[PDB]
Amino acid sequence: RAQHIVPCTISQLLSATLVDEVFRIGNVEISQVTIVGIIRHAEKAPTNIVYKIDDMTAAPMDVRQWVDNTVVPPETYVKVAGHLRSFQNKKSLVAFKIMPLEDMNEFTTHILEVINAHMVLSKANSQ
Amino acid sequence: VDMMDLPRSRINAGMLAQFIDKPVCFVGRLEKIHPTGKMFILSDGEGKNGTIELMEPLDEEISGIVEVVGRVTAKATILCTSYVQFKEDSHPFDLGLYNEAVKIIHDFPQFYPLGIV
Repeated sequence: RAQHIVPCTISQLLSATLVDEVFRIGNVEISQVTIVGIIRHAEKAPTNIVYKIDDMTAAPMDVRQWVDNTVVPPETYVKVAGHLRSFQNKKSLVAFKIMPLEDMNEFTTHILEVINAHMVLSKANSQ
Repeated sequence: VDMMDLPRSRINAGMLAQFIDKPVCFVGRLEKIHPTGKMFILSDGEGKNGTIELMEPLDEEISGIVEVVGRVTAKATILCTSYVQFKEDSHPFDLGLYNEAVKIIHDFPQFYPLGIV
């Protein structure tokens, strides 16, 4: 079946629970997701870089990026695409793409896209 | 607390009243800075005013679109615990659109939830 990249708030991620081998918030299966928040704290290591990313919606979340450019300065706004995974009963995001926000409008767009995709998909899942 | 560990609600100034004591997120344009550096005014996407109070006088100068994080006072102002100047340099931020988003956030909390549910 078909797996879209669902825009989300962190409160949606922290609330999603595992249902038949897949993550679900409301009745929207999620896996690949974008969020938009503000780097509250960077954390360098040679393999990986761990960020604490905050939108409005809850406490900041962990976002891990596996390295191989520079560490995005604490304070900046960013869009993040990644996979929601939970390890020791703690949700984190495995980011493939982390891109400093260019046009703060993209941010509004996100708020709009989240509310929209979640509204559409949850309807589509009936039925 | 320091509020970075709680949900914060995006509001416009129209909503301050319905939010006393709650943690909030006020995005607005810088209207005036108080001489003391301790207070400042932001106008929302509907052109209405919110008053931001501070603990320490403003560190350096700010303007344009500011995003404030704080607790709504008894007097329905905002005691701010941190703010951010919005990167505006290459494209201007449509404050009016953002205001619609805020409205929509509140017509649809089942789709933009506040805190772990």
